[PDB]
Amino acid sequence: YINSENMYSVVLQSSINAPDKIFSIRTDVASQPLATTLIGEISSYFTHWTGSLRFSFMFCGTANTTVKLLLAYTPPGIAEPTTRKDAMLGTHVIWDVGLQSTISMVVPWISASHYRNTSPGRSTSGYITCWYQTRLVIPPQTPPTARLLCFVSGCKDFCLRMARDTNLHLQSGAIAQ
Amino acid sequence: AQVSRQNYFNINYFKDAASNGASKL
Amino acid sequence: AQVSRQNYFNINYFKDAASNGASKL
Amino acid sequence: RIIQITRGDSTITSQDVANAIVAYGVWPHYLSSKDASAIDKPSQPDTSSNRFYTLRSVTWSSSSKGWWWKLPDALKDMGIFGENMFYHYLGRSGYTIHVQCNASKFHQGTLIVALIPEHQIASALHGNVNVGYNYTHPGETGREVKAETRLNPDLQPTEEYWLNFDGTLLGNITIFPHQFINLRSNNSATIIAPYVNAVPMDSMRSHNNWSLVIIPICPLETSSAINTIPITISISPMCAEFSGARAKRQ
Amino acid sequence: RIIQITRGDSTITSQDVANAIVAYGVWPHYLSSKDASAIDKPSQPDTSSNRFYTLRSVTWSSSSKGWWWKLPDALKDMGIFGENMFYHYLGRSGYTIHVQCNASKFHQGTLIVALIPEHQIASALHGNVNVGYNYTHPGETGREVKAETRLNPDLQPTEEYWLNFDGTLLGNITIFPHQFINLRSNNSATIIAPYVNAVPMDSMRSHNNWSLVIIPICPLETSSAINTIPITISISPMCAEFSGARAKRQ
Amino acid sequence: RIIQITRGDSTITSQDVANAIVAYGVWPHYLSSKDASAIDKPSQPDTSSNRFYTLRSVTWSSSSKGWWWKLPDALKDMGIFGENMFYHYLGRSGYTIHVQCNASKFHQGTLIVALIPEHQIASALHGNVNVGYNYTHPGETGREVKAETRLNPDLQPTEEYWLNFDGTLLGNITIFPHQFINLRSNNSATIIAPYVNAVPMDSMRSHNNWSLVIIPICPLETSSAINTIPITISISPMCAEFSGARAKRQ
Amino acid sequence: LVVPNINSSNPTTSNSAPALDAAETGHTSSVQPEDVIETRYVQTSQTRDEMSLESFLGRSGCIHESKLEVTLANYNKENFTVWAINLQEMAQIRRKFELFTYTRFDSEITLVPCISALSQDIGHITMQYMYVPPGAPVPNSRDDYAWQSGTNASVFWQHGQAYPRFSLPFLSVASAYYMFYDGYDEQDQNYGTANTNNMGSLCSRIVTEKHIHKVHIMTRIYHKAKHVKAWCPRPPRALEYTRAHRTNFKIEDRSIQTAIVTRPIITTA
Amino acid sequence: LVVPNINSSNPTTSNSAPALDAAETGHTSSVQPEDVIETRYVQTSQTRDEMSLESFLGRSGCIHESKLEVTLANYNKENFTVWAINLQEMAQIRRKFELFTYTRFDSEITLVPCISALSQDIGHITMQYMYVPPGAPVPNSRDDYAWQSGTNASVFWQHGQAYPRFSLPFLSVASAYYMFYDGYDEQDQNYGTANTNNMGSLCSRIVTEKHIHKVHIMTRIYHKAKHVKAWCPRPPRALEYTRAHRTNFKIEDRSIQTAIVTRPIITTA
Repeated sequence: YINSENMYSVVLQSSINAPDKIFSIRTDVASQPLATTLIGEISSYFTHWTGSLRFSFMFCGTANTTVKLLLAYTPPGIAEPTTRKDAMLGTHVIWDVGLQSTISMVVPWISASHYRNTSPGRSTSGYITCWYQTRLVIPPQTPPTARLLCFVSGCKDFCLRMARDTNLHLQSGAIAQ
Repeated sequence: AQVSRQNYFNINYFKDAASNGASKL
Repeated sequence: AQVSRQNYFNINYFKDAASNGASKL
Repeated sequence: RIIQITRGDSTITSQDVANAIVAYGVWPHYLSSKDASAIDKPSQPDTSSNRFYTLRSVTWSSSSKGWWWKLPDALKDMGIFGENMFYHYLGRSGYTIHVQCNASKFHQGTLIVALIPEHQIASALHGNVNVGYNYTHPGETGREVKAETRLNPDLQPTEEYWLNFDGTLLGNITIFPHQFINLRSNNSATIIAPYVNAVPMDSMRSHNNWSLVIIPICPLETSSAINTIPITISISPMCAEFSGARAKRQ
Repeated sequence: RIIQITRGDSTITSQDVANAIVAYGVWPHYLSSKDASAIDKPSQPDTSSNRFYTLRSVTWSSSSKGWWWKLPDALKDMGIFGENMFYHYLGRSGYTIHVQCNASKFHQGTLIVALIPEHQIASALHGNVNVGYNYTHPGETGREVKAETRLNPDLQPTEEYWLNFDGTLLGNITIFPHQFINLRSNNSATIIAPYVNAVPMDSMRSHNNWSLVIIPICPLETSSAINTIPITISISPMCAEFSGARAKRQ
Repeated sequence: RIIQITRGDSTITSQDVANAIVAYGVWPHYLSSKDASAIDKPSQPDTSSNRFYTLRSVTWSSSSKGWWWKLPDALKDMGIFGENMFYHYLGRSGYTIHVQCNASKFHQGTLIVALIPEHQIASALHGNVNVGYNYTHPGETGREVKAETRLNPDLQPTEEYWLNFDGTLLGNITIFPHQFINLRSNNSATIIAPYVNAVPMDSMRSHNNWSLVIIPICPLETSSAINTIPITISISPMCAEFSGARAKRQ
Repeated sequence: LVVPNINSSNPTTSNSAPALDAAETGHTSSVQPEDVIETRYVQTSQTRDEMSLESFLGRSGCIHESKLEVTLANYNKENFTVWAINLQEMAQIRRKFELFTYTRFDSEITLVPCISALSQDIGHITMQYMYVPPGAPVPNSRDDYAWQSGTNASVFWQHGQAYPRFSLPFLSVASAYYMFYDGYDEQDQNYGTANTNNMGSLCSRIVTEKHIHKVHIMTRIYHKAKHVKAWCPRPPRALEYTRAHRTNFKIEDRSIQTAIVTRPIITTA
Repeated sequence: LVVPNINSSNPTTSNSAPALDAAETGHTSSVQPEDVIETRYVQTSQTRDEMSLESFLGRSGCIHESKLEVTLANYNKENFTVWAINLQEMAQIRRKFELFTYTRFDSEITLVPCISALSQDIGHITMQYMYVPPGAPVPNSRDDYAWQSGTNASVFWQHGQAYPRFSLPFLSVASAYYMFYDGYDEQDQNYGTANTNNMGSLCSRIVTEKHIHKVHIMTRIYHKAKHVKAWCPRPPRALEYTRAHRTNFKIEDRSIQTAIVTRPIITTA
């Protein structure tokens, strides 16, 4: 998917009676892939960060189609979850996919320190994790498929310190002209 | 007058205003 | 104002307050 | 017909639901100094347990017959709630419950959901028998209803759903606080309840002070190849309290 | 979620759209005596050109890759707007844009539309090369993105849509004023912008002072035999002005 | 010289003790809205965990060398406290500690008890080595000090008690809040502390935000056939709080 | 400039709920953190001032590299250099400005002259710089009359002198510098900034007369934008630079290895 | 800040007497000197101000030793250094801070660059430093683009220039620097300060281009903590250091010869 739009997107399988994991990610602002977001790059230009992050999600599938889904966050010091019920013990939202397009939700700031370092080395901030709260149900002869697109931004809570020449980009040699 | 964020007085002296290159918020 | 332990006036001029690095008791 | 829900740390919505009736209109609350029995200042885990937790996926078909749970036992494994329950001789809690059940515009069928009190289940077998603890307390694993071969049948509850598993008529079950998942009407359903007992607080693991039932009143169908849909239920405990701290219960 | 739109003589609607964000909140306006460079009282065609005009049908498929335009060049043929542009050395105008993209309830896929500034396109080829005028100025004919064999490739722009054709990541493109055509969310999408430049007005034919991009972020599909849908875009110029009248530009 | 103590549900006394100095005079308290980092309303188990719990019996002799613990890890198994700790990424708590150490009027010897901060223990072995988690986190089982054969020695802490296990002189250890069990002076000793860190709350299982040391400064003896006495320690957590609820930590 | 405090948020549910939105609007999504967490009140009280433009633009960085050799055989001819002024050939500074449509600022300019000896000594050395605005006569020779500078900003450095600096005000004929441009000079070549960004050039030249020491002079030249303003943000550069004015990025005999890194499966963090 | 005067103390005895106590309380013992001496009144009037933290911490000392050789054969590659910032490898400064749980301060930083000649001359030389906060791209080469520094604190020195200095504010993500720590980064290695004290690194690099003089550059780097605050005192280090972050002290093929010195008998002073 990398050399295309599709790395911004995930595909869902209406065929599956299961509770199971759809995807998961870190939450450290300058970790992959999040670093590549513009908040990611701005954080990558910085050494300290603070405050909670906004996350948002559109059910990009066929308008006739229904589901409800679990979006969840893992407070760290612990492995990334392996059952839906694990994520249900974490802070989470269940998406009523009503007429409205998007669910939006926040990883709460739960750093011990008022800031955290923007890039972890041997360190962690926690996980995003995503699960089939119901099965996805298309009505008959709809495409046997759906799409989801995922967004992030700084909340009103968000801030940075120690502006530094960013990790994210490299120059080799002379820039020609 | 004194610095609004602070506890002391300091102000420009170099000649032409653009040349200062240091701004408040 | 003047220095409380003393007999003269001196005060900060460098820009950002943390950068002073010299404290009263 | 849209709602959002927020308890302890966790949030829920449906954008095709009609609001819960609050059970008997009594919004959940802590015990009163006027009514209490227990002497201590009791355990208020507050946000860390008056928050949502959810059960393993059941799934249903035209052939399916019913499901239910007994509370608090159905939540014995819900981290903070579960252990705080097991480490005390007594506690109390109400609940907010939402059942998740979306289909397409192209499905029909309906479930009744009933919150239900002590719901004292009848035996499967006739005669001098009663229900065994393993089955009255199925945990979060719950009791789906099935056609066949449940062992230890003498200690099993009855499977007779339309007799409410106790020898009372279904359809009068709307006497309790209840809702319908109707696939045209809604995509989800919700109910909330305070604590209740004849006693101001209760021996949690020893008595399921509340119970929850869901029944296929009308058979699931669609013409689509997706012949079946999961159901899942999420619950937050309410005003949850615990008293008489000692070791973990076995 | 319904709108109607009226500019100069012509009107537009969607009854399944969420309103435009106005670009940076600045509702379009004429130049100011406080900011102007040009000396004359400039040409205000008003209603006769601050009115809608629309582009030839593009159409899209799961296999499709993207489309864009550069303004005012994309409107050089829009009668009054087009010639009033070509007959002046300078002008300025903002725009109201709506993209028309209805599907059935039974389709999925999504496009991002981004209004975008100078959007300085990168070459296709490596090395000592730059984009040729014919391609930077495609007129109303625009630039759809294709897999193959565009001649004069050394002077062609890159086709690399997910690198925004300039070596910047897509998905951060929402930095600009933007909308999504999402077939569930809406049947159309809209954006409006004032004039902008580092200069109070500009050499219209020599510099595309604004640009517009539409990208298949999620592939078009339906099970229906109608495997593809057209898209079309309509634009009205805003507060359009022109100065330094002389012959028609070639 | 008599005290009684009451926390959460449980009570303690000595009728031959001199009162604790409160660590730095700061009586324990919850976090402040002025200083906090974590966003939620945090978990207050209150009475159900700001109550006493106590460690397995150590026992001592003239030949004995020392004992210590690291907190909260030393209390990981204390029911409500233990699990509420393990289920959150963060928390904070102070402590009330009393050490129980009665002898006859006919015994001599003395222990120093020191509450101690991060107490960053040195390795046993020289060179490029550091302490392994199993030993920094001995749980309630603690670290008694012994003459011989502790395996994995490269990852063991040093046994060097009079160098405070970190290369600092004992006897200056009274820099911390401390007491003496002196068998003439008292039959027990006590200390209480607020929470402390460079951070407003902390990753409990990952960092022992406090530690407790007891050392045989003067050898135990009596002429009686009861040549040895147990010691035990009881602790209540103070203002205990937890935040970032998720699964049980491994 | 500070964030607000965050209030305590009561645990509730209601028919009113803002957690749902239409990102397709273009507007940012459901804004508020207190909506889905039952928060305690916290004095969230961390200043955004380092995040200010007069901070982020307003730190200096290097811009260009004036390397020269002192030629002997015609000392009088060769020993000068000229460089076309741009922010487009050192990546970090470039990426600060490759973040907007336009920007405006006054400029601290700072010179870090360095002499490298190819000989047993350097002696005293003195060095000229000149800002050559366009249509100044460009010096052709280390002896050119163009080293005279009645009105051009020309400035001097020599061995043992401190680092030279000057304040340069905002220059453009327009309101702000084009970071990008979408067309041409009017007869249709040089597409983009190579049209708009004709600042002319900096220049340098050894001022000491012919002498025996073979030497290299290198000046690293630095700038910080202050009294800054900026115009409509635009997405950051994803890949190595290539061609100064031009946004070209598809490098020769190479492939588009962006800052994104792949993983084995999307269910594994 | 001063001691009180001491009063005259009358010669007396009484049933009331404070000279006895229970040190086992943890509280310091019977406090008062006038209790057991029939004193004259004295203006005890000696200030404790040198004993202040803004004095005792607030004197500078050396921190680290940036020794380098200018390599010729690949001048462009090798001639730079990087050092992990810590207060843990010069004993005196270390022992100031190895006196507490935590401390907080702003920092005078001072650079003492020194050039040592391995050749008949040094010529002009210029030298770069950079603070490399963690997740800045670390320079790999004396020619690395990372010498450009749009926002990193980078600073220059050259032969004949005065000693560079800067004020560095208090850095930590927490309220104060951990002088010690009692656990790990969350997956359980690097026990103690090697977890908490990730300040990143200082860096240095020759800025003059390739030149004939074989030279060593040595920078002694100094710091003074001022605007200081400190947290819960802890006992001083008794023995030689060993392992920077780690409190290790049992050295290899060696024994624990502390600052205590023995005597023949305890009845002889």
